[PDB]
Amino acid sequence: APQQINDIVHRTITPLIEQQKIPGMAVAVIYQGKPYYFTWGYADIAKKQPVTQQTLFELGSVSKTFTGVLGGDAIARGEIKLSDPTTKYWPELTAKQWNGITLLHLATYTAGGLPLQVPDEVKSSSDLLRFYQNWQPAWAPGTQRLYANSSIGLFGALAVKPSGLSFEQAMQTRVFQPLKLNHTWINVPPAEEKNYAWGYREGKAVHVSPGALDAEAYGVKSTIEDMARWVQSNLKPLDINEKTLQQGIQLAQSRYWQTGDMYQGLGWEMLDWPVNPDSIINGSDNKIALAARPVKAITPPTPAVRASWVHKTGATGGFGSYVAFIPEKELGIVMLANKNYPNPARVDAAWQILNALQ
Repeated sequence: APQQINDIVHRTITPLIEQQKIPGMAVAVIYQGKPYYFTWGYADIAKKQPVTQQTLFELGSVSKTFTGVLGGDAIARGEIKLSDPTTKYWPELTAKQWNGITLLHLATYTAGGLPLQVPDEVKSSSDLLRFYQNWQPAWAPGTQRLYANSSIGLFGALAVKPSGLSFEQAMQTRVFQPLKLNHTWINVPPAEEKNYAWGYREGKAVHVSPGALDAEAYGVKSTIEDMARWVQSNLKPLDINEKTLQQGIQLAQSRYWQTGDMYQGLGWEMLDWPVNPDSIINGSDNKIALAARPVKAITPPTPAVRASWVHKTGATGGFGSYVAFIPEKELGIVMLANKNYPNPARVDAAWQILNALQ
């Protein structure tokens, strides 16, 4: 642990924890490709369990990065194409508003106004069909971006259909296992419960509740070690031996749409490096991140740019996570916390750390 990294991380994260009253936090910095780990505070306040490198945190929407890469892997396998109509994989989806809505639109939140959340009322699979059949777009496909669990969540479910695997089985066998993410889970097994941190929301210990398309949109739990390895794999996909997964990673960092200075990937979001920190910091606030914005199609998509800030924020009711990396500098960070605290604080801290190391 070079003193520079120690000092930079501690000087930034200590005040963040104090200001945001975060109960527990783990941070990994990837510097010249190698990970360095830092932990603070409590996984479980009541039982006095500390955060360790083995603590599992809810990733919330950082999960979308795994879904985007798994979709990418399915494209690379020749199982799906992003240009395919959604109805090719869900023939029961016969309502006319779906004409012209492709898997690309689903993956990138550009289908025309699919809502942020699947309604809590949608419990059964027939409920889910009804919901999509009845949904009315506000906009033509590929014209506006509206960040949405119901959009990429459906992409993930459809993407694994030709494999015949459940979403969880496909994720395990095709992404987690080959990458040796052996402490990353969609459903935490009983053996790992001792490591599963509680999230804290208004002082109450909470875990994410089951919901439709949860696995696909926000349901991954992982350790800081596995998340560092996830960043390493995304920094350098060519080191990955499994050909379709290497390609999948590359596809997820391709640039499909532009809004303002951000580019939409599959799960990942990207900006040119060097970035303007106000732009990524203010841009991460849900006031902008969850807003409806016109998009410019990137025709054809630009392949993964190495000089990019690639990142994703994610939260559940009790957790707040952030991952960011810059391929061309072999530099990244993962910040996992068991409080959902404001995005701009996460991105500010990440930028202060990476900027100092870059």
